[PDB]
Amino acid sequence: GAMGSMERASLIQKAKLAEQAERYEDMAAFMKGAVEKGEELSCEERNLLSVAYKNVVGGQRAAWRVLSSIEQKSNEEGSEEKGPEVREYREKVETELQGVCDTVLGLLDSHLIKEAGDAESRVFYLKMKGDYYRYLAEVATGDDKKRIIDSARSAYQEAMDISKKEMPPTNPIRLGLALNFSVFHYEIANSPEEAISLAKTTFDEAMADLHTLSEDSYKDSTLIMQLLRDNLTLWT
Amino acid sequence: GAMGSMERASLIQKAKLAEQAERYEDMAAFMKGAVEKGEELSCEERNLLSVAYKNVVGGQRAAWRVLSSIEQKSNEEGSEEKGPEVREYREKVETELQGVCDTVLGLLDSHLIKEAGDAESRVFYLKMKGDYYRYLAEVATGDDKKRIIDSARSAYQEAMDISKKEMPPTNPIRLGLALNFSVFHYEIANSPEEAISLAKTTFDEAMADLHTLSEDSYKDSTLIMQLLRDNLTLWT
Amino acid sequence: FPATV
Amino acid sequence: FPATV
Ligand SMILES: *CC(=O)N1CCC2(CC1)CN(C(=O)C1(Nc3ccc(Cl)cc3)CCOCC1)C2
Ligand SMILES: *CC(=O)N1CCC2(CC1)CN(C(=O)C1(Nc3ccc(Cl)cc3)CCOCC1)C2
Ligand SMILES: [Mg+2]
Ligand SMILES: [Mg+2]
Ligand SMILES: [Mg+2]
Ligand SMILES: [Mg+2]
Ligand SMILES: [Mg+2]
Ligand SMILES: [Mg+2]
Repeated sequence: GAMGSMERASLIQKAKLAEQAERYEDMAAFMKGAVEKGEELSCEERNLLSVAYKNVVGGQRAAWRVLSSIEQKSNEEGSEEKGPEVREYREKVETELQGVCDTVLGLLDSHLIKEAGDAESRVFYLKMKGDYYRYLAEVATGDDKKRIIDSARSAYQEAMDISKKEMPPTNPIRLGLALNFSVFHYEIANSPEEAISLAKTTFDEAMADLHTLSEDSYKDSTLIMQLLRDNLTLWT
Repeated sequence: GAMGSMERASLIQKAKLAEQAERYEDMAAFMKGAVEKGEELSCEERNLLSVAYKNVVGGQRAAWRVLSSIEQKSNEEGSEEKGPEVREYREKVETELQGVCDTVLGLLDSHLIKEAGDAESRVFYLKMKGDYYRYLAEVATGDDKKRIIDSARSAYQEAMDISKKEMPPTNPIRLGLALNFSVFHYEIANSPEEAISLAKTTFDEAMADLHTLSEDSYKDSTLIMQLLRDNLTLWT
Repeated sequence: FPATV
Repeated sequence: FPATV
């Protein structure tokens, strides 16, 4: 890989610079280089990795949705035929998106998850595995769509099982996992009741544990609790 | 080039899709493909080309400024030595920026300018030549900095000479050229008095010609006149 | 779209 | 920074 000659610490330093410059493709490439050094990642490093790819794929998903909407409009009654270009360009963006998801899933499988023994690391990586399978599911229309959905579900479920056993209900990783799994249920699995139940139970169990927290932890937890409430408001 | 197999009309169609998806790197690559077909560009096509590269280089300039500021801070008294990484990454972004500018200048030289005979096309391309030399000048620190500055000046001057002879004072291309040349004077040529004189004379001559315009042309002209006023307000 | 982190 | 188009 192109980052093979760069020191691990230099890659991490440059990832932080790239973040400040809002250069998320660079940030992701630096973090990929850092993962490929083969050492485990610290908490801060895990977050850099996630921030970088979340931003890259987030932009691709937004572009894909714009193009998909145009494509859907082209296939309505009365719409003038404009040739293959809309499908082609949507496919181009889709393929690039799938490539990024496959890259992230590859890092997780080789070998981040298998070396992650602490709950905070293992849950975080399994949540990411769920997330990137969910992004694949968003664009899937073929033979493998059910398997892709199941891969997302399985990863999220393993993460949920560990989080419930090993983390307090206010832990931000536990909360963010539940938030995202709830969205999986609503948007991917056609399970809005499960989505709503999960978000409500997560919120309520967190509420009950806030009393144990410092001011700074309270701020962290309540921010994600508000995201749960926002989704509940959207869905009810 | 990778776009050599794609129809000109398909490239233009996809550039428009890329714009809607805020995929400006793609938009630029599509427009580069379209220019390389060798036919002259319509007004709409010239604007697509300019929009695409303006957005790509604009992002690179913003990133370069973030990194340059960090680098400058690192070279102040009391700042802890952090190694070569900040310089290296600023250099990386700088090199990519210079590459994009060289690409645009290359399109203009091979062969957009030489085939542009109408004032609207020729002025527009010469303004772009000034603009991309100005972006090169922003990052230049070596033997050639004076020549780069002069290349920008020369292009802007030729564009100004044609615009004054061939276009009304409210023409948006004439106004945008004057706006940008004024900024060249202020930011690149260390000539704030010339910048202010140009912006004021341009504004005032445009004001006097508004009476000749339709409602829609008035809206177009006055928008750019407001940019001139905004700069004047900043500078006085 | 709904919130995710 | 100043306005350009
Ligand atoms: C070291 C570690 O595990 N992390 C991930 C959690 C984090 C610190 C770094 C707290 N945090 C957040 O609260 C936000 N992002 C986020 C939360 C939860 C997960 Cl699972 C992933 C990301 C909350 C949303 O706004 C950004 C920070 C990052
Ligand atoms: C066909 C043609 O020459 N053009 C360039 C001028 C334009 C229509 C397409 C009007 N216009 C603008 O008013 C804005 N951009 C712009 C103005 C002037 C120049 Cl020289 C370049 C660009 C004004 C700023 O906001 C975007 C439109 C594009
Ligand atoms: Mg080493
Ligand atoms: Mg496909
Ligand atoms: Mg359950
Ligand atoms: Mg042809
Ligand atoms: Mg350099
Ligand atoms: Mg003069």
